[PDB]
Amino acid sequence: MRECISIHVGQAGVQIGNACWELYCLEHGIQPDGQMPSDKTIGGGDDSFNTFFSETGAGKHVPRAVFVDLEPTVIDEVRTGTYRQLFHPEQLITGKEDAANNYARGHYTIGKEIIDLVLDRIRKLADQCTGLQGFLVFHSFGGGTGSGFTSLLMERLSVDYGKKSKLEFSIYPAPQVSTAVVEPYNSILTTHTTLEHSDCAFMVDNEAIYDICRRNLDIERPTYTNLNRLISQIVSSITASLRFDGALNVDLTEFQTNLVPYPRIHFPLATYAPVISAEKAYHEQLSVAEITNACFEPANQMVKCDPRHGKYMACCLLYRGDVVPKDVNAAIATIKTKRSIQFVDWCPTGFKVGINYQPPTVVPGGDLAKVQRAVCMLSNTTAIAEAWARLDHKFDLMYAKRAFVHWYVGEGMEEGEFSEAREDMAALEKDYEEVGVDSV
Amino acid sequence: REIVHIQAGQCGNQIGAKFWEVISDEHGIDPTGSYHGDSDLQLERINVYYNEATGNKYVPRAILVDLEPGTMDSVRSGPFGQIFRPDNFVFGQSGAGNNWAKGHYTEGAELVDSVLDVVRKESESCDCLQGFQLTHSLGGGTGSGMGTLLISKIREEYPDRIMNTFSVMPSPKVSDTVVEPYNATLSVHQLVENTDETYCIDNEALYDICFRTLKLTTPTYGDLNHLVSATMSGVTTCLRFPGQLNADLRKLAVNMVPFPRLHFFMPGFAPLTLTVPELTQQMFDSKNMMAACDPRHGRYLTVAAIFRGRMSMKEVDEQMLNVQNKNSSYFVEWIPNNVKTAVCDIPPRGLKMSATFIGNSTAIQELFKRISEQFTAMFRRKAFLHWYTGEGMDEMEFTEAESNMNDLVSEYQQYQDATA
Amino acid sequence: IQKAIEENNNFIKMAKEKLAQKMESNKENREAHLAAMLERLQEKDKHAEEVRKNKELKE
Ligand SMILES: C/C=C/[C@H](O)[C@H](C(=O)OC)[C@@H]1C\C=C/C=C/C=C/c2nc(co2)C(=O)O[C@H]([C@@H](C(=O)OC)[C@@H](O)/C=C/C)C\C=C/C=C/C=C/c2nc(co2)C(=O)O1
Ligand SMILES: Nc1nc2c(ncn2[C@@H]2O[C@H](COP(=O)(O)OP(=O)(O)OP(=O)(O)O)[C@@H](O)[C@H]2O)c(=O)[nH]1
Ligand SMILES: Nc1nc2c(ncn2[C@@H]2O[C@H](COP(=O)(O)OP(=O)(O)O)[C@@H](O)[C@H]2O)c(=O)[nH]1
Ligand SMILES: [Ca+2]
Ligand SMILES: [Mg+2]
Ligand SMILES: [Mg+2]
Repeated sequence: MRECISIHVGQAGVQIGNACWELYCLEHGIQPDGQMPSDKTIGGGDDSFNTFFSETGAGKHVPRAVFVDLEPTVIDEVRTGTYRQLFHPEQLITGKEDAANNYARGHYTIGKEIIDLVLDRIRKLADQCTGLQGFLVFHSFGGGTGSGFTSLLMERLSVDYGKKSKLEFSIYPAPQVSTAVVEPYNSILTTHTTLEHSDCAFMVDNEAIYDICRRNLDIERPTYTNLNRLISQIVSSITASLRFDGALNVDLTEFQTNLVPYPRIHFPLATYAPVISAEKAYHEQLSVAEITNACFEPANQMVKCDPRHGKYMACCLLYRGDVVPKDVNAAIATIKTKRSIQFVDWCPTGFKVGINYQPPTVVPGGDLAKVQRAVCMLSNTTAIAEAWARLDHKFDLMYAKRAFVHWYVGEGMEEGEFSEAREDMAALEKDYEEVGVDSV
Repeated sequence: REIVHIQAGQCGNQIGAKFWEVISDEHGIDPTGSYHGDSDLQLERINVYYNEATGNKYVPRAILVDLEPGTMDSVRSGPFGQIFRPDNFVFGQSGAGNNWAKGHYTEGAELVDSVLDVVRKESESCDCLQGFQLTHSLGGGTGSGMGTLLISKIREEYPDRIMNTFSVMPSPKVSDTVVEPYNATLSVHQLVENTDETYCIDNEALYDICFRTLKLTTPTYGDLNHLVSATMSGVTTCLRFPGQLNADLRKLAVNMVPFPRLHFFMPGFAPLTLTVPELTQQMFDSKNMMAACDPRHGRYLTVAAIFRGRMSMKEVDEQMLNVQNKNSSYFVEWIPNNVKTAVCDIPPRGLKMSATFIGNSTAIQELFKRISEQFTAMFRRKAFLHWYTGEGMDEMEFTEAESNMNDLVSEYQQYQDATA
Repeated sequence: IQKAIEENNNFIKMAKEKLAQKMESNKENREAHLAAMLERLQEKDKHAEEVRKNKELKE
């Protein structure tokens, strides 16, 4: 029970899905054919890994996932890849013509042709669940499918599943790997449209991941494969509480209660450590205190911003590996006295801690060293509004001259949707300012 | 994602033939349509320009058009003449005589329906039709007149498809025909309204490159086409090989066309006959532009850069950043990150590494001003208008084309003067 | 508990209605843009007929 369905939309969402499910299979000892020798209950089970994997009578462990893209190139590689036996053909849904980096085509012109089929396939997975908990939606902000189709899907899911929880893993655009000039447009449009349909969204700044791969792993020009394999570790740390169980394990929903003080303030900042190469991890062991202290170095964040210049509304530490509370408490106490950790006056300043004893895993032939203990910090800080600010400024520069707007109007959209979406972002920036002001 | 190629007129068929020779060599296709390559990257996106037939034959998805058979008869006798589909040859006999009215309203209007039949035949069998790319000149009659007629008629049956044109701009340094400023202005009047992206192949820039750079006393049309084929191969690299950026005609247009009328691109190529910094510097140099325009006399709206060969992508990223910082004044501030770069490992024939430049610069008005200057010199005295009114046109239509092209220049200047 | 049911139902209703409004307005706008595009092209054909007719009359 407590099943979670993952939906991977567009190239970014799909290619990150490949990294996450490969990593999941390695963590649970699942082979590319879906067989899991350690699973003695054939055909079914109530174990913790069953929240993400269903079981067939033949002992195959099948991801509770759907891959959707409006063109077949990316998903065809899954249909012929190493883990092709892992998914039933109906879980991999493809179109023919993509959205051409145009939100309108993803949400309307092209997307409306496949939205019913996608919902039907999602329904087939939900019907296999005894107690469905919610959805995990992986997508980019910049692409026309990741933005336009995801928004359409989130709207439809709210209708077909009420207020059942929906979490996002969103790829924030970066110029080093971006492929369209209109990505600021697609970003503001999809964020506005999904804001009321998402309960919690983890943004990933490609530039932040790009810099971490260059700085901490000595990769001259990181590729999507480099970025996705790092992203999968953060995703794994966040979902580990759902896929494993332990005494000191803390469910993600319990962190979610602390992370979302208001519905619109549901964008936690993720920070992961240690990200280190094998050459530098040799004969160097990073303790609990060292990886915890790295969580407060802005260079290790998934989104580029300065929490030192903001206020905390929540701080969560998700440890995995050889970690005991004694070491954690000592590391936190040392950090409180040597860091710029300012909370808003209406929030308790405690740190919520979870520990999953299952050690971190690495994909073979990867760049990340295999370490005995890792940590992901989920903090709610007003500083993440800087990510909205930078993106809103790019939007304002182009929209003041209506640059490229005809591509959206030609597909049926109106300027009113642009101004309406941008105004919602302005209110969101103002919302993050209000929550940081001291009380009367 | 299939593309339908169309070549019309003398210029269109000559540069179209060279284009198919170059990419067939790159993809390992022989004059018989057989594949004898050594890399699977040559076949991954072979369907964009080639149809597969019996015996693993690859037939170009090309349509050859002309109002006179001679130019097309030479194509069938050329190196890859037998690779083209014989039924895709659609030619007349009366000819155009460098008369835009004959190609657009009279003789071409009779032959246009027989061309459309070949378009529908090719387009019907497309799994997912991208659109159409046209090769022609604007200073003739068939390519300028019937070529713009075909664009309108094709857009009527495929309004949701991309229309791309490789347009050759007339230059007195290459052709002495005097009615070319008329044919060019009338064509530009049509291209502004019915094409999504147009590569400006300026013969004046081709001549100046062959003469000044390549040191050619008397540049032949074969010399100019050597630059055209190399340019056409570069601007289509992102379409013909597995790539992330501008992989199809619509995604290219979305990144390159901020305003629908401003879709006239400035091509560039390097080297013209070497390190990555040098390639990047020459690529943004006015002497390497296939349009006779100085980019430092205007501002870039959008730019697409394609590097080919084995090189350091880290170095390419550093140099492309370096040229944008040292020349920030020539990039509009109100379009952030308007320069996109792609890298293809497969270099062109006979080169270790190359670079192709696709720019949407407000300085392209220098090219439209030159034609406008040559146009008004003849139109203010109503010279040679009987060749057009005799076919049914009126002076009003000539004035509309004049004003519409003058409006295009005013709009290019408008966004050049715009500030953040 | 009745209030919680009503609020969840009203949220589903508003979302369902908001979306059908957008998808219909988008369909009408796109069709109108295409209809205008074709109408202009169809006026070029009418002009081409007048041009060929104008040539027939001169002779
Ligand atoms: C008699 C002159 C003798 C001279 O001492 C001398 C020469 O000849 O001995 C060697 C030079 C030779 C140097 C250069 C040549 C230049 C050619 C220019 C050219 N321009 C057109 C055609 O040639 C054109 O534009 O003609 C159109 C037709 C066409 O284009 O089809 C061929 C028609 O169909 C298209 C209608 C839209 C009708 C419309 C207008 C024609 C204007 C005439 C120009 C002209 N200049 C010379 C000779 O004629 C000249 O200066 O010649
Ligand atoms: N981290 C990461 N980002 C990616 C990946 N693939 C694409 N992106 C980013 O996603 C954005 C482009 O959106 P895409 O997902 O490629 O486009 P799409 O969702 O397929 O939508 P369309 O192709 O336009 O129909 C850019 O900002 C890319 O940098 C990936 O594998 N990993
Ligand atoms: N670059 C290039 N330009 C050409 C070629 N042939 C003709 N032109 C140009 O095309 C213009 C004349 O148009 P043309 O194609 O010959 O007339 P058409 O047969 O009616 O299309 C002149 O300005 C020439 O400079 C060629 O092979 N290469
Ligand atoms: Ca089991
Ligand atoms: Mg895509
Ligand atoms: Mg000629």
